[PDB]
Amino acid sequence: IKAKTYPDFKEFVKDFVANVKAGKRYDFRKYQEAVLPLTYSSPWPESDIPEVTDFNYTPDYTVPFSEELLYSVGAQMRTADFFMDLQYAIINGKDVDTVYCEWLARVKPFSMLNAKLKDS
Amino acid sequence: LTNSEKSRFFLADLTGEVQSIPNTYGYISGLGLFRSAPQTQTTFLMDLTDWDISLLDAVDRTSRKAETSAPERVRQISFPMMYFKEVESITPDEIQGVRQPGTANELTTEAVVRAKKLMKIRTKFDITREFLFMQALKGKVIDANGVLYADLYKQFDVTKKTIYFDLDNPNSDIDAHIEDLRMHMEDEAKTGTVINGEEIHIVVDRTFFSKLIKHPKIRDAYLAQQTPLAWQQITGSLRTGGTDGVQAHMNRFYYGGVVFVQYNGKFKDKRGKTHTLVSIDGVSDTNVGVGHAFPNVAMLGEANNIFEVAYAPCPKMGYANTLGQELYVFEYEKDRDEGIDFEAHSYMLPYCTRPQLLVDVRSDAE
Amino acid sequence: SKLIKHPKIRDAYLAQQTPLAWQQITGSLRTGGTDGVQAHMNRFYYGGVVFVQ
Repeated sequence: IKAKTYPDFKEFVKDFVANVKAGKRYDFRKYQEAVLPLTYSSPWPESDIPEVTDFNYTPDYTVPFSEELLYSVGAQMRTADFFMDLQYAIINGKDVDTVYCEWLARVKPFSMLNAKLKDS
Repeated sequence: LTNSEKSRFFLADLTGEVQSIPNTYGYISGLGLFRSAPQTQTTFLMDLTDWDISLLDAVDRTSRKAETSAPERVRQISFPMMYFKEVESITPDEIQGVRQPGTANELTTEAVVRAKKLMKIRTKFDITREFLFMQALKGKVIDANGVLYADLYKQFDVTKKTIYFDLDNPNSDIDAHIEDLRMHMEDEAKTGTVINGEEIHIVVDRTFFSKLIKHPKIRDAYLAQQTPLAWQQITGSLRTGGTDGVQAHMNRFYYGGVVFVQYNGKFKDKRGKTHTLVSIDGVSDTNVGVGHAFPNVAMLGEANNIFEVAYAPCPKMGYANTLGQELYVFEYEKDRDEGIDFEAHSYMLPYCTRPQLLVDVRSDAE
Repeated sequence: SKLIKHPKIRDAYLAQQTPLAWQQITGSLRTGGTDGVQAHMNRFYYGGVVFVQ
């Protein structure tokens, strides 16, 4: 994912899930501040997000909260953790319909991001 | 300071002595929650009235001229107390030829033996007082031998409330659980006055405290805050103040009107089992937090003092129908100058008049 | 090196707005006149304790 290729977050996450569906996996929880631009209306990503080949992520909680929600409405988690938990859902067979980012205000360490999930 | 090693004809050096003293916890005793209630009798009674009867008024027809009414209720209860009889003796066989540890060729004296024995008796006697205070705060006054002496929930016809905080699950709402805990104490006090519900003590252990401060919601609520309190609670020590007797500063947390205090008190019985003070009888699994919430002196006022401990006299001449004391110590001399005898008594029992307020909080799901 | 760059402390001090903005500045503590090879030794403050390299 090359830097500043997508003019907003909505079009960024549209091809982030598509890349994950294609077998591409990402991990940036250690250098999170270097890849997320501030404000969701800024071009995404701030810097190029490299691919990884050793993606082995097993979270300590049930990532699919309901059958149609990644987190309970109002749950706050680290922004880098949102992408990992989202990637966990696509791997296990859940499809992403809409990523909830309309009224969100923060991208850095903690953000209230959510996704509406679907089968297949 | 020069004596032998493995040959009586050679000399070595005696640098000194290093002593280890068991830990003693006194946080609950020093809290001042239980007010002393000295007694002259071996048992006491109490009345439990309960108007508890406000229903709404169903409408009638003006011509029919019907109406309603409502009765009352008044009950009574009783109370036993616990007795402790620590006893120890001193004989000259512990002074004859016994050298003082840490010195080369100086014998021990009677005075130091007596002083250390008395100090051991007093500390052994007040650690059990602290343990009984914690047991009363838990709602069931149970002996260190597992002998039930006062089941408050029964004696009072109430039910204990357990709140499952679910700290391991990031989707859980800590605000809702805290609000539930706060509201339960407001709508269940049943005193006829108004209840703050935020003056409550919350005492937790390592697991509950760590899981609570680690939770993403709690951490996020303070990460993006520029108050010095947020700086101190995210980066700073978090060991704000207090003294449980073993550590110089108890660690506390603020997440609203409530303060979470981590208390880790451990005591042993004579069988070797460890009685951790902040625990729930049943949950022995680790990786599950356990905490107890109870009001302070400021919730209901100096009027209603739910917490109090009653002391009763001894079965010794001169002490009949006399106001009880915390500790009675007696000294007796063995016949034919054979030594000295000691005794230590206490007829005490702590209790809580509204056990429904004492609630437990857990770090696992329902 | 692993502790100072760990994400749990890095972002906590990044959102921090105290004169301890020494997340950009020198971690040489301006303290540690020893090691007899380095006038100043690396020093980190966190959790009420101080880590010394």
